Amino acid sequence: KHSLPDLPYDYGALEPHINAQIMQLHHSKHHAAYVNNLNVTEEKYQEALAKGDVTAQIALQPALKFNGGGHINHSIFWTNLSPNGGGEPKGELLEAIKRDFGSFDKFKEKLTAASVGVQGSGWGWLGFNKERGHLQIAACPNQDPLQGTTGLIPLLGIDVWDHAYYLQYKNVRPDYLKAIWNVINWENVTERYMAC
Amino acid sequence: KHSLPDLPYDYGALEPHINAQIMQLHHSKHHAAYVNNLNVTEEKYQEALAKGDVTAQIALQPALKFNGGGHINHSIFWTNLSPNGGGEPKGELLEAIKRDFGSFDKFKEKLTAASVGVQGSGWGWLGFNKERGHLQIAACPNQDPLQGTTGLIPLLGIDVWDHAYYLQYKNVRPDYLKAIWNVINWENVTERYMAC
Amino acid sequence: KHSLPDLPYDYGALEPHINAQIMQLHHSKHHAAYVNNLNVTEEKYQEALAKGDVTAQIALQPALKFNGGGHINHSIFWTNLSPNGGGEPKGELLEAIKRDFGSFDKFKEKLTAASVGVQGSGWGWLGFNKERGHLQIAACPNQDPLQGTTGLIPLLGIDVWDHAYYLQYKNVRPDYLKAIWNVINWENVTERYMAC
Amino acid sequence: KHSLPDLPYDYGALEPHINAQIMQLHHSKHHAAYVNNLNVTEEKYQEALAKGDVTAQIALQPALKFNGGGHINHSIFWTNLSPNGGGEPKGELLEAIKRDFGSFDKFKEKLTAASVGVQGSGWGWLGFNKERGHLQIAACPNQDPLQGTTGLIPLLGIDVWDHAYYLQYKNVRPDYLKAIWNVINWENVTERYMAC
Ligand SMILES: [Mn+2]
Ligand SMILES: [Mn+2]
Ligand SMILES: [Mn+2]
Ligand SMILES: [Mn+2]
Repeated sequence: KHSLPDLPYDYGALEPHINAQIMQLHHSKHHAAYVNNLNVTEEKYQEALAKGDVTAQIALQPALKFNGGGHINHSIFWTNLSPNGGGEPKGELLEAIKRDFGSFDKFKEKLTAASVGVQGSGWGWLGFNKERGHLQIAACPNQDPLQGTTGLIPLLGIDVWDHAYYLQYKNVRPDYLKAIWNVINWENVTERYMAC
Repeated sequence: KHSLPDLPYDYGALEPHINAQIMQLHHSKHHAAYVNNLNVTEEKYQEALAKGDVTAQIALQPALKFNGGGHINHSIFWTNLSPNGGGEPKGELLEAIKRDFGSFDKFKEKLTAASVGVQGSGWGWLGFNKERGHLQIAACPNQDPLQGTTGLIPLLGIDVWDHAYYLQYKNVRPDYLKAIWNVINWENVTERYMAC
Repeated sequence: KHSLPDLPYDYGALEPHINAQIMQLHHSKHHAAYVNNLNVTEEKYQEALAKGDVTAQIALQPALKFNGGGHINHSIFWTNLSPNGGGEPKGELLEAIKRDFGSFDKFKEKLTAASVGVQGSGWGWLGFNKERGHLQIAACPNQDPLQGTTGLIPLLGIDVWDHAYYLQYKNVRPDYLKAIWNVINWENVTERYMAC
Repeated sequence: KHSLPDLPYDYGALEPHINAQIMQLHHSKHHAAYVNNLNVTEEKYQEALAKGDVTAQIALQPALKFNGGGHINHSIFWTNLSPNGGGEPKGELLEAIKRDFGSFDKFKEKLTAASVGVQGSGWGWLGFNKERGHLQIAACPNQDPLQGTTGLIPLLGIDVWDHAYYLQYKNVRPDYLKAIWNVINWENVTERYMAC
């Protein structure tokens, strides 16, 4: 059984960068739905698997990836943000960024370009490539999780689904990206990085 | 050269079903961007084609489909709505619907299910299948146009991208679908149907 | 657990339309591989599912659909062929065909066109639309199974992967299609149809 | 206008690694088809573009990518092979390889794994990442060209469509991969690399 994780702060904690209304809808409505739908889908899949019903297993793939991915992506997202975030990262994460992207500002531009360039709904990802041993930026459509579809280990995710910024920034996705840098929890990104 | 078409009514004409703010953003910002980006992309494609640069032609495919599709989809959408719409269609369109879906209410359920079931951004379409000679419902991802990708002739389109309802209905997509039936321009759908 | 099904005839029973070498490789090598990889994939999915590992489940989807689909498609294919097949169908099936495609000739023309037009590897399908209650033609890429991805019930499948004809007909897919009509088991197709 | 390129050697020059029959069919039949269909598709796209027909342009995308990609991929492939090829690369290329993949052996191991793992028809590519300045391995489905869809610059391509080996190696793709290393034109690969 999967559960909706509690937010590490108060819905209004990210203001004025991300207003309380968005945080509340995004977490208590959108994320909750994914978790609920995921549990329903997993139960159906278990039955199909027990019966060896391959057709049913393949028919359920879209619902599982969408809801399972929705749950995974958001759980990481909440930990990537903090009312005490912002600024730049330090330690070896910082040097990894300089080494792989040239500079922190260059990295920001790269991830911002990837995020803003998503057609429709999606996510912009900084991830870690275990095979090559370096940082890598990637964009994923809809709710397709980073690791499950690309193999990259997620470090920092940026949700560019409209439900993440439209109420406040409307059609100006770049304004949203500009504001989010102020609440990035770099200690969390560093932990995730040191883990892999 | 492609142009942003004028709306056949006043931004506030669809209230209280679709508020003026959404209509204004959707038309003057979102649709305008698609048209502008389409013209820029078409010009690049013409140059690539003149030079026989196949790589450049393939690299531009996503931008052309997204913006070209955005322009096509919305141009039809505006004509599908009307402050004097609502109710049910009459004439042979109505009997085609009864014949292919059983009843008008059944048709509404079918198209509503298709529209609400879109994962991420997309469109719900009632179209005409010229090969088989009957009505057909289809859902398209993001801005993928109906005819260009499926061959079906579009009759009525329902935009389920968040920029079409979120400001007003938030995460409750079903409430939006419920309201839109009140402003469907059936005379336009009938014209499109009689044309094919 | 899934098993490679035994054939209702010997490998050379369909000559000269489809030679023995192709039948032997297709069944003992290609289908066998799918069955083996499918068993391994379900095994892993069972472990991932028991541990609630959503990432692992999503990572396994491509393999499950490809090998699971391979097993489903070929299992049906073998029954669709017969050393004493060929000719035309009779009864309700022949009636449904004339009604949905005009005539047996047009149906054949349509299925052939759908099969030859597949870009790369895939399958051409005559299917049954349970929702609309009519016959329908569809093409699927690689091993994507008909019912699992489109909802249509499979009645007759034409494998257009190179391993189904290349040794005998080389690049001339049209010659392959022309020949296969001589070994279609209409009795089995009729059976599948009546079950709808 | 696009033309079928003449080969720098005769069809049987690569034996016994790749037999003459395969080379003849692959070049005079498969590549020829792509070139012919590509010319027809560009012709139609030019008409659609002049009339501002966005629907037609989008409908033509699948054909342009498939045949255009087919032409691009095979044109490069022929230059990647040589009757006096084989062995290992030298100079900067060999340096870059060891640096990005540990050693020539690991690189070979990686490219082989990527090529054999392709589900259905496709290509395994050694490419150059102009943005990151390092070598990269990638696999592409059907005829999707490397640069047009991933941005990577192609250096070496391995065609894993059945029409490239089936007549000789049947279902044993690994045997095909093992053999092709004996006819790789490292001189041409080095040339493409130095051009970056
Ligand atoms: Mn979200
Ligand atoms: Mn819209
Ligand atoms: Mn097969
Ligand atoms: Mn080839």
